[PDB]
Amino acid sequence: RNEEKAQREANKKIEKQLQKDKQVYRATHRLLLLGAGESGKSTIVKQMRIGIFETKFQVDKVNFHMFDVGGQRDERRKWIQCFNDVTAIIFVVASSSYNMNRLQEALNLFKSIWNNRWLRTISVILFLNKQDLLAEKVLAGKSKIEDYFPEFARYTTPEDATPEPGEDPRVTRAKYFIRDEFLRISTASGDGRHYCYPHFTCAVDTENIRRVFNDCRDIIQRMHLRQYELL
Amino acid sequence: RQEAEQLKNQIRDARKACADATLSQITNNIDPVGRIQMRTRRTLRGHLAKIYAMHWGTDSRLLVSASQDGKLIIWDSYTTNKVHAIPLRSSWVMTCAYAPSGNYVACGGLDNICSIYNLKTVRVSRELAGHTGYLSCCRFLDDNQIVTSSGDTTCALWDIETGQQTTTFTGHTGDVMSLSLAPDTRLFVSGACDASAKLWDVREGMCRQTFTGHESDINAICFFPNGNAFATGSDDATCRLFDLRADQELMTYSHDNIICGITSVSFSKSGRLLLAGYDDFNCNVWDALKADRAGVLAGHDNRVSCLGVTDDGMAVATGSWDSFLKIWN
Amino acid sequence: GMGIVMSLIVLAIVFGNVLVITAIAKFERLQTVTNYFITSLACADLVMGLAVVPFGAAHILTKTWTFGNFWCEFWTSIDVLCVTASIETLCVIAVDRYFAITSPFKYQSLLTKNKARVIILMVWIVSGLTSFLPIQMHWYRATHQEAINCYAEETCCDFFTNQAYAIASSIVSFYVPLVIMVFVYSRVFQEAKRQLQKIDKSEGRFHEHKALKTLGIIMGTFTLCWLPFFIVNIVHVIQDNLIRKEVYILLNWIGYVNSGFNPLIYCRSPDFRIAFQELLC
Amino acid sequence: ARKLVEQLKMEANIDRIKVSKAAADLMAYCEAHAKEDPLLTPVPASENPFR
Ligand SMILES: Nc1nc2c(ncn2[C@@H]2O[C@H](COP(=O)(O)OP(=O)(O)OP(=O)(O)O)[C@@H](O)[C@H]2O)c(=O)[nH]1
Ligand SMILES: CN[C@@H]1CCc2c(ccc(O)c2O)[C@H]1O
Repeated sequence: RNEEKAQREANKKIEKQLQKDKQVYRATHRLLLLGAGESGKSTIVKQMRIGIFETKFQVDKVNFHMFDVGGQRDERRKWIQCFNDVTAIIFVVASSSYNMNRLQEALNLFKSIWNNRWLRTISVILFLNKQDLLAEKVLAGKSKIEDYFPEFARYTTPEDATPEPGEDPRVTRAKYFIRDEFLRISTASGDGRHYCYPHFTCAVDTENIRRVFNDCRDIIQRMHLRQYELL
Repeated sequence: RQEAEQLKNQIRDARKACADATLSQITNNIDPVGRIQMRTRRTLRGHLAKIYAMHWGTDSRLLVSASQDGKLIIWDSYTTNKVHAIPLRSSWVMTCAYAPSGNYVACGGLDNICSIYNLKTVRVSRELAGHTGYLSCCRFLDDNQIVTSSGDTTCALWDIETGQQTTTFTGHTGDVMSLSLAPDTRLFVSGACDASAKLWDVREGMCRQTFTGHESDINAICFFPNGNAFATGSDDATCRLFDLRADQELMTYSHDNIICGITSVSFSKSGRLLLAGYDDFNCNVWDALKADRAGVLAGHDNRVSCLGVTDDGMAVATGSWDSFLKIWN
Repeated sequence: GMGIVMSLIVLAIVFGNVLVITAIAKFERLQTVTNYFITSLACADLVMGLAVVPFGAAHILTKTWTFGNFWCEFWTSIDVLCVTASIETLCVIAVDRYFAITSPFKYQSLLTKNKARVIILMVWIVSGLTSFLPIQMHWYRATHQEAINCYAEETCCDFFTNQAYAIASSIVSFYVPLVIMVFVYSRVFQEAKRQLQKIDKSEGRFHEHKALKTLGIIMGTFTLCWLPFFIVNIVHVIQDNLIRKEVYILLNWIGYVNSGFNPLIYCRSPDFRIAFQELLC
Repeated sequence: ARKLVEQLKMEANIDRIKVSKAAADLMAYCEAHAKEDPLLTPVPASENPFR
């Protein structure tokens, strides 16, 4: 008869501890770091710092937890079903490797990620790394994007572009062509449930930890707006 | 080195020579089991996130479960109250096991480590490392040795006391997703992502037979109570029953109105009923000897990922992504 | 005649609220913090449609109150209680949506299943405090001769009140929970427009009416149903011989119909559709 | 590829039985143990610990 009382006491203690654990579980936001080789992923994670890997960083009293997977590396991805409850996916792609094709492989990987059945409601934050190697290759470079990407010939600069001051039109055309080549895949089958947030980054950049914060806030706000039939 | 095609043709012809008659022809005058209706008896709550695995105890009373919030909870089915709750170092776990002696619990996950816990001492007792890919399943062969399957297309037979691999099994091409042990624990089967299942010898460490029925990834595998047959479930919405002695399949279980994947497979005590979990938010009950549906187990609000039947065959438990466990009877 | 219309109104009020309550109770996927306020609102509407509408209809048709004075006072108390508890819940729902949208990173901490019960109980206490307390006590009674004459008799049950109560109850019930709702929904509309502008700027080349339609429906039904009555309520007390009794009762009954529209507005999500299809279908 | 050829050779020399005998054995086992599975045959509620 006392066994039931002891079991009930243990149950009460366990539920009491679970009550405390639930608060911290709901407080934190989880991110997944996913990028191809030579992207510059290690530099990006190192600058945010200042078979698995975990990183803690807090911005304005909000707990963000980011995961990097390196132990399981294969063309086939079966573990990706485990990440259908994350807030966002961080995609890192090397913008200057359009001839070393690596850019086409990254585009194929992005297309495969976007159309997965378990990632229907997950947004993607896109980082287009290596903004200075690309500028060096474009300005007075032997190689040209025309041969590797024939679609570049009939591409015109959008009238809504906001170039950084002092940069040439050619690098702007190249950058916007590369960005729109991803936006085209993003917009095809979005259905309004998830979007893509493209960015331009480099080695000397100090606002990425704030960019992730802003993008996650926008993601949550848009989700809440859509749930109530207002967007 | 092109002679392998001749060997495969010879094996196929030898298998086709033994096909005297189908299983349906043999089992045609047996009266059907009829409609089987089960209702939920217990519901267990306390997991903050989705559930990936469970494993019944050998006493048909206690059971263990794992969730993505990084926690293992040992339940008490009779009185639906918790007994233990073990926090985990890494929150991504894909499997769990319960020792036959009831003294240990194992768990593995996306980190390439299998951890065991001493229940009657709850602290970590050993950590097994050496796999280069994520773990998919693990089963206690004894109180001192455990067999595990990983995502680097290998299986190993570990030694808990020393922590070093004793035997390594190779031969699959794709990821290994599940395994099951024979009742006498002499041979075990496994199902890979190359749509093939193999039979392994524990003591010798070599592959005895190979089965090539399915056309997609095999997610679940189970073993017949007799020990001379086994069943597998794949993504093409079909379950197939193979046979060790005959060396080919005997029957397929599929319906034209279902197109979802299969996540779990289990048998009953007599082996007459085959229970399989699907992605359609529910579970199906089959007739092993006639290939006819005999019931539906509905009530889960998310996909079913776990399934198990007690040693005495008194009840069946299902776990789902809704973070709830249900007991059916 | 009118009996068929009144019976249809009673049936429509009862059926939807009972269905919503049972749907929330039976399925565990609907047990959300937001669905507790809807449960309280449905309880208030069901109580009103099952308690005050039938007896008011009988009093209108018979043209004579056939119950004692105590039952007349009890009926008036229940009427005021339900009316003032069915609007503060709408205010609470609006504030919850405000917090969910404008503060996305702190919504989980701000609202908890423990705090929702406290808010609901406080709402119901403040609601019932203004209804039973000054009506069971005779503080709301009027002074002119018609009021005293009707109070003396045991066959007439009419609403006679002084200026102070007619202003205070109206301010508590309607005017305070209106400015809050207006401000909240204006801010929500601004946030929706701001997000839509960002989407258009970012990806408009490849590719504010839904928000306008939804907010228009939500605000318009409530304002149209309950606004005229809570103006004529002050009016007929400020100056006499201005509002006839028939118009007063007509506008009051127009207000009652708002209880039949809440399930059609707050329970239109696909999850509620699936729940309604699973049972009784 | 020598290992693959050796493995195919090993798995081709085995003793196989006709599937009629296998089906008969399965049916015999299922019929023999048919009375001792509570799921298939509903036992009385007195012996059910989940009631
Ligand atoms: N100039 C320039 N160099 C960069 C940038 N991002 C990364 N790199 C350099 O690229 C080199 C290789 O990248 P790492 O970050 O070291 O690693 P990785 O080879 O990209 O592979 P990961 O470890 O997956 O990133 C490093 O030495 C970086 O300094 C950039 O934006 N501009
Ligand atoms: C008899 N009908 C009553 C009369 C006055 C009144 C109502 C509702 C809310 C109030 O705050 C009131 O003062 C009406 O329902």
